[PDB]
Amino acid sequence: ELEEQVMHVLDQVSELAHELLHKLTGEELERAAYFNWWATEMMLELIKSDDEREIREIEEEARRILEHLEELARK
Amino acid sequence: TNLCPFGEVFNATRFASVYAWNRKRISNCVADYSVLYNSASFSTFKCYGVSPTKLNDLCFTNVYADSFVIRGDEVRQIAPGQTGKIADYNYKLPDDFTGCVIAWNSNNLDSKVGGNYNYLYRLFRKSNLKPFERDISTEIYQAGSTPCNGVEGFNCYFPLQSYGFQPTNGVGYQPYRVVVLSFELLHAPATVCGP
Ligand SMILES: *[C@@H]1O[C@H](CO[C@@H]2O[C@@H](C)[C@@H](O)[C@@H](O)[C@@H]2O)[C@@H](O[C@@H]2O[C@H](CO)[C@@H](O)[C@H](O)[C@H]2NC(C)=O)[C@H](O)[C@H]1NC(C)=O
Repeated sequence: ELEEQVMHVLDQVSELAHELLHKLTGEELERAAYFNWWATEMMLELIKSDDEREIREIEEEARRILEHLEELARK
Repeated sequence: TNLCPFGEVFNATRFASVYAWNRKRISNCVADYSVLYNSASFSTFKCYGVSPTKLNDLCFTNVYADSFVIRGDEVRQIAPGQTGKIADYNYKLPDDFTGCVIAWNSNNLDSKVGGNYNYLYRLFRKSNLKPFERDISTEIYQAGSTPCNGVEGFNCYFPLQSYGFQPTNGVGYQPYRVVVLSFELLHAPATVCGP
């Protein structure tokens, strides 16, 4: 369930980034819009690709992003 | 008897993208709803305002059938009082919606080896949709204060995004076909009745 495990976190990023599009203003909003787009783009590369190392790299980046987004949500 | 063409709604060879859902108007025909609600091929069959087993004794002026393809995990957004990527930017239902939401898995049709990327949804929008509103604009979205001038690039995005549908996807992100049946009663004679 490695492929599915990664999707889980990529969706979480897109969902939080989406909610923030109605809350943030200025640079904070622009940043959230990027992360939203990134997650939904990576969901397409996750499926198309191969090699476990690429799959884990995506997950690690996605997790850093999700934690980052929560710093905007709490403020 | 002239039965309503539900076979052209459900057994359609092609379904529209969620950002540009296809509406068919059903009118002046006999609507048998016991054919759909007994097939046991649908994963979702949820009726609001009308009971599925009482549906057949009611007459309406028009019945609208809105069809589109989304992910399994996004089916929950096709309901009253919901928010999310689909509910807000692609397909919005009213809080007082009267009708039925029917959905089923189309993993054997809308998925391809290598990934089926022909289905799209709206990723960005300036504001949320009103009930039964559609938006098929492809104008570039400006994320910040920097003007795009219609050019995609840094802080400028193409408003639509594709789905990646393949046979081996997890259930949550397998493709699902959704048909929403909206029932309206106006002042007109009410020509859509069941048997
Ligand atoms: C949508 O189509 C299904 C299946 O129709 C059959 O297969 C098609 C590919 C084509 O060959 C059709 O001519 C076939 O009839 C319908 O399900 C059937 O419904 C009939 C009538 O109730 C029933 O006797 C069959 O056993 C059903 N077959 C299966 C596999 O369930 C379905 O009713 C159609 N939907 C609508 C709204 O008409």
